[PDB]
Amino acid sequence: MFKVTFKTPKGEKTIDVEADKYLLDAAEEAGMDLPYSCRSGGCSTCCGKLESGTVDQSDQNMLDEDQLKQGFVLTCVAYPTSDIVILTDQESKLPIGGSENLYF
Ligand code: FES
Repeated sequence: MFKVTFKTPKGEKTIDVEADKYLLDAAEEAGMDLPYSCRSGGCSTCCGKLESGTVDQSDQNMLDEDQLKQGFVLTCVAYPTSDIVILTDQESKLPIGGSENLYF
């Protein structure tokens, strides 16, 4: 199965994840209470960030192309597609942005 290293605030561990199991679910089953809210791809609570490897997160409904290229992942709807190293609890890192903060 793929091996996924989850790097959390409280430590790291590496676990098996099947191709048809979402990251969040695997992590929870291995004792890691990762953040989540909606569990359906429509918020940023579960965001993680890929150090290495790939996911299938086609049901994600938050992230733009930039953000995807930066390795952001909605862990509640992400299947592994390779061995992975992922940082959890990364929502701070996602810029708020908006139409009133245009950075000049
Ligand atoms: S918990 Fe809302 S997108 Fe994952």
